[PDB]
Amino acid sequence: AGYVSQVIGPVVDVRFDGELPSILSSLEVEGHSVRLVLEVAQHMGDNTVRCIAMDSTDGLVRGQKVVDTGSPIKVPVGRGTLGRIMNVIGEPVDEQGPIDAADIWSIHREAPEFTEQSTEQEILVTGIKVVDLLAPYQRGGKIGLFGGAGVGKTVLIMELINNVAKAHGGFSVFAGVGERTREGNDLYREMIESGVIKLGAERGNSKCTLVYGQMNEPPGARARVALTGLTVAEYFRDIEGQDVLLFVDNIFRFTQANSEVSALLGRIPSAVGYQPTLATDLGGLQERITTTTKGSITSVQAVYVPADDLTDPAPATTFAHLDATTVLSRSIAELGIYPAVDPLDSTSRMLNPNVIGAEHYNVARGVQKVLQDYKNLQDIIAILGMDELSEEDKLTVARARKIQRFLSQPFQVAEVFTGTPGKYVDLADTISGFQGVLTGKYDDLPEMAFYMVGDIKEVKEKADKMAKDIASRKEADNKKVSEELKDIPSLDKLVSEIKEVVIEEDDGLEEDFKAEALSSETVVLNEEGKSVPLPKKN
Amino acid sequence: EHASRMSAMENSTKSAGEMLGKLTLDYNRKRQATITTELIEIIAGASALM
Amino acid sequence: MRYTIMVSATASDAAPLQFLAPYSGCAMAEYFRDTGKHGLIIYDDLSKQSVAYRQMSLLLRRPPGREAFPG
Amino acid sequence: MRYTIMVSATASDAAPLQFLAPYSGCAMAEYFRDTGKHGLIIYDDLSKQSVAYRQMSLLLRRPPGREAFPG
Repeated sequence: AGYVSQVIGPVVDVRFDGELPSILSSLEVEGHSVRLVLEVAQHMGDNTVRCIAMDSTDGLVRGQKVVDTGSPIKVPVGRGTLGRIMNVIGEPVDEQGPIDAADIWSIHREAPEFTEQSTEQEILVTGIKVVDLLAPYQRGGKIGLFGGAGVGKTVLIMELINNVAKAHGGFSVFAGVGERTREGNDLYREMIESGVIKLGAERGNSKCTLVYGQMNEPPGARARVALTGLTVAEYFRDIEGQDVLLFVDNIFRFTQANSEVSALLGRIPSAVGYQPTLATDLGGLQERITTTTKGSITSVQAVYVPADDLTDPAPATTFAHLDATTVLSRSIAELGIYPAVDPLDSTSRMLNPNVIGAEHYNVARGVQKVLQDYKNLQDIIAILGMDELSEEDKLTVARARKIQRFLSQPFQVAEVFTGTPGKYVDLADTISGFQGVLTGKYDDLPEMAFYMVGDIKEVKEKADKMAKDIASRKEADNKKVSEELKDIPSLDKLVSEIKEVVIEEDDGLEEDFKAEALSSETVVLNEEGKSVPLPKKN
Repeated sequence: EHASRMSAMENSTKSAGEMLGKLTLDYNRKRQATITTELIEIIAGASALM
Repeated sequence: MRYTIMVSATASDAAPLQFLAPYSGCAMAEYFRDTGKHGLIIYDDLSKQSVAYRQMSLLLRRPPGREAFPG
Repeated sequence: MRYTIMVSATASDAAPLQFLAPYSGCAMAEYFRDTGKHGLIIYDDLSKQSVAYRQMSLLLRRPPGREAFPG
């Protein structure tokens, strides 16, 4: 009912002789290589709408028919999306059939209004000790994850998915906003490997819906894929009544994508370079993540800080919405502590005694003060000597050295390659455990007693095994037989056991090759449209 | 003397870290203002043609 | 809340509503100023009303000044 | 050169050719990717391809963003 009038990059003008589609409505370009969905951005006047494409616009002709769907982009939602991968417009890209839709929901939505909000401000127990104690998660809050590579971020993602599905019975959505396809495939196969995504007939027992808008997609597709993950999460909140987890992977890439679609629609950029609507384009996403009266959505958003500058407007606008940070550190991970949460740079708004109580608040502030007190004398130990200062200073060294161990915890999705069984730790057990180490009831137990264990009745069994291990050492000796002729042969024997592989100097490359003949003449279309040589006169 | 110098260059790195942090914050302000002012120049140049 | 009016244009709301909400609350508190009573008004994050007004101005294509603000 | 293709859009070439040289070289190397073999593509000075694309887009009067670049 409408036809393409302008194609300028990813930005398509469509003309409607009848009535116009609404802003944010979805339009299908009828007749194309792939499914080309446009989203109406503005009404330009003269019966033209201005749209932003969700796929490539190369191959688009002015006058191509465009069908208005009468609604915004509509995605399949429900339990049938679990363990599937969707793109922004709802198509399955995991190549495992269609998506069993419970409903087909519009991705564009107003935030849950004032009467629906929760005034309670309670804590989301996650089963991770360092996360539950020092930087708790608000049920319905937004949590910034300052991880990276090699700090065990993906294991923490899959464990929040696992522990929230195990404890509270809620499902998870992962919105891969603008992620590389190698990283997205790595996370997919690592979720299949860890059992939070199951393929085939066991597909219903998956805990996670992946919504992937990749980095090679146009800016309109990366700018809207977080809303698709939000819609999948809002179905579980509003219909299933669950405590959902949403993972917006790199909220900065959401910001950068919306900045690109604001630049492409010809809007004047605001401060440093961002979209003029940066606070509202971010708040439109973040205000739909809340606690309703039905359930909640808790959002764990990875935050990239642009030039290591926290006063840049994209992290300064994001940090207004965040309720907790969990900074994952490389220096924590190079002490073998997993999860690699920095126990001192992670913050939470939920850490005050009016929401968690004075018991939990004072235990957390004591633990944080003890680790801080150890932290600002390590330039006094390494300079002047280990046993140089007082015994009370070395008492805080030993207590913080064993609390710094005690924050580590074995993870249930990590047991398929580490062997050590993962241990969910409850909140009251975490409080009662760290209070005991803080007063000094465990000053006699070793420092390796507090390592990769669930709660306080496991550090005792760890030390019990370590002191049964004293009596298991006199069972044998240590020796290495046959100093020069156990299995170490002559080097000619070692080169005469390696097998020669086949190398050929015909490299081939003509295996299933067409070998068309390319014309050197330039071939154009005449006015009838047939392939004709160039008319040889200017 | 050596221990007094060890305590004197302890405060010097403290001072050269707090001065560095102030200077890094002010550099971040100048970086943001540079990008904004060059962008406003480019937009004003383009809008005077279209 | 027996004595408080609570005007809210939250982060999801349109930037015209966030630009206008301190003026709405000021008109509501000027009722108490104008009839002899005393009012207290708290504009929480007037730095966000300025950002909403900057959004409105750059979407109206008004020339940005310092930091991008309309002047 | 028994294994190397060279795709060379030099400085005297037009800006659309410098824009399209990495895409054309990637299309030549995707032959080896797609038919089982292994490729190594080297886009030397993707900075200059970026400058060429900025040239074409400012001359097509697309709206400029940061430093002059398109969206």
